[PDB]
Amino acid sequence: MLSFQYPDVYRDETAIQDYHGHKVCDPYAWLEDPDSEQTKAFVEAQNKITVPFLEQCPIRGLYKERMTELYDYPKYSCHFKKGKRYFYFYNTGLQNQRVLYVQDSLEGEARVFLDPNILSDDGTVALRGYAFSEDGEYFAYGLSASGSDWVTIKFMKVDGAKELPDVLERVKFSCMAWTHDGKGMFYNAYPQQDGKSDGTETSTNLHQKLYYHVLGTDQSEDILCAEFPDEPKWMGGAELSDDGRYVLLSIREGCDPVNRLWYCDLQQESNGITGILKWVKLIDNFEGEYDYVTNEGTVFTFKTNRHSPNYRLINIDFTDPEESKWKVLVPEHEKDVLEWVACVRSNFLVLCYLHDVKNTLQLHDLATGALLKIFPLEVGSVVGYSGQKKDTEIFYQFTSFLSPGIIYHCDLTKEELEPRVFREVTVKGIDASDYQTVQIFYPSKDGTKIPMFIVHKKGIKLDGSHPAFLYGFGGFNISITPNYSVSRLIFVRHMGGVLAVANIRGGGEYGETWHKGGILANKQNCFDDFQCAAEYLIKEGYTSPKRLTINGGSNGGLLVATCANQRPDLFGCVIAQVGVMDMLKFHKYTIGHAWTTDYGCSDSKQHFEWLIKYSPLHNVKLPEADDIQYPSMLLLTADHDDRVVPLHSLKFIATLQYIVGRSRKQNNPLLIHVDTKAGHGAGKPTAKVIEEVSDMFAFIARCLNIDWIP
Repeated sequence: MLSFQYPDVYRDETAIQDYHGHKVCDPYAWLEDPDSEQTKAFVEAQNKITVPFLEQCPIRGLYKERMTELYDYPKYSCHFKKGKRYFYFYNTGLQNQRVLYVQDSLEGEARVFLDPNILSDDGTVALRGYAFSEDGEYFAYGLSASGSDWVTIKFMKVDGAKELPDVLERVKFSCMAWTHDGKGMFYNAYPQQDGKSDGTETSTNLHQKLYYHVLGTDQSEDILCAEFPDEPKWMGGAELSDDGRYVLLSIREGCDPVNRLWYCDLQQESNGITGILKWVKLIDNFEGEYDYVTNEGTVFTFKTNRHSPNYRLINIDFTDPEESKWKVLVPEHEKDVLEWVACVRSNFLVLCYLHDVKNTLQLHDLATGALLKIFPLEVGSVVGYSGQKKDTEIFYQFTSFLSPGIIYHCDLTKEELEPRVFREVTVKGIDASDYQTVQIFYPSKDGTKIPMFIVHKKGIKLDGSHPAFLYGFGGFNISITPNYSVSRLIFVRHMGGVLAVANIRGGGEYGETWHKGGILANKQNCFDDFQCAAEYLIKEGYTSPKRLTINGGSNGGLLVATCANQRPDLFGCVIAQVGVMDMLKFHKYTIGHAWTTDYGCSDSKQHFEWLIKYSPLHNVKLPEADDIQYPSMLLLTADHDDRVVPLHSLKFIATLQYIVGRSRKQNNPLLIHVDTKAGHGAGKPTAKVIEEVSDMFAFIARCLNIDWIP
């Protein structure tokens, strides 16, 4: 099948570094420079062999045509009210970017408010964050170009959708919060740095500061409100309390669900916001998460995981702040994770729980925490919600593996609090009743039972003949819940596949203990859990090794790349998207320093010893058995992925091709595709999304010799 030659790639055999006595050679270290002629030539040479490989078979075109047809369905976000107007996002179907609409009433005619599509021919300029002023008359929005995390904040007067001159640069990983006096907005920015700041650079991001921008002024006049010069990795995000009296500063360092919480009673400022605020350091440590829900005077309600790994709601009175005095409003559930909480209609709390990786939604009384109403939902996820303290209604969006979903509306001024279907779209071409979703729990190596969702056509014989697509992430307290994917359903319908999602440790499915079970010294549990998921699918007859494809992105890319090295015999195909591959150097670039809370850092001998054992870049090794080769592998990255710098995938593919690709027994391809004007994934235009899934499934089809089923 391989009718191409892998590119020549220079090996710098002198690139040796000592890590606590262990000598590590990094012959492709030069690929860390994205601007060199050598790296640019490497990328061109790799794409030169990958593209024809993906496009040779007619199936890519068949898949692309089908994806373009089926993905073409109306996509709406929940309505949300700001001031006297309603807003909602809507994509007619194939627009590159969804459009923000506005209407003066639910029954009123909607009009385009912000259309990102006119900002670029290819849709590579996308909205990234926004904030309306408290009265809803002004609007701030971030724009990111080519998929970069960098943001430029622009402003508009809502009435007439008038563009304002205010522009904020150097914004990244930023909060956006307007003071209730309507004078300005808090946001975060990074100090100037040498080199580029467009997403192609690898420069580490440190010293993020909190600024206050007064509307109608130049950014140079912005007020510095908080900075942490002695702690370069701290990031402080601001939000205003619901009554506009306090600015709450949530300080994070790393990625664990914990934060310091400082507050500033704005009434107590000597002469408004003129400099560093009079911060009161309520919670001055990183021992727990304190997520603001609402306040009544000095009594603040926070969602927390402090000594509650499944989360709970507590009330902290600023006038009697000691922990021994905090009141538990809604106790922690023994197993269900309290995912998020919102306050609406003054005294109602909307609580969203995760029960065995499925969402539940309910309404509680703010004063007592008592359950008042349960909002019925089918098996799936709540992926959207609207309803702030002053609002008297809520909207929520539900989705699942087999249906785009439903947007519900509930008028909270009605005695019974009954919800109703507000919007429901169905995809013609896919019949949900033809498929089924089952949830099973399989034991991992250490006996821990791991959940796994499996989606397949009803009535299939479990004879191991089906191609399977197994997805996992496993980290950062992220729960992988049901979501609607037309691309995956095409694999099921048109490629006869079985879909599987394994809720391995490291995620947040069973709270902080689930998270801690897949990080630091225990990171291997993630890989073991995932490998065991594959073994379950094989043992139970859903698939066989040669027909199994695994996929993951970012930390999920690390997951599947590590699984390829550790158990090459278990998989037929591996698609690793924007993955962290160099575990010894990840902390050196952009925001990588934040991931040490999940992975550890190689500067530590203890951590290095964990990392070196699974780091994908450092564990590429020819399988010992003559009958075992590496699975077909496709790495997908982009030149503006500043979240996980592309050098990770560049160095990894060079290593795979040299160590494994040169072996005579290796007939499965080891390829990389580096896209342009794209980044980690957020904000990617529809056109690129379609091309990406077409590449993915065409790769699977060609490598596993799978015919298209019309």
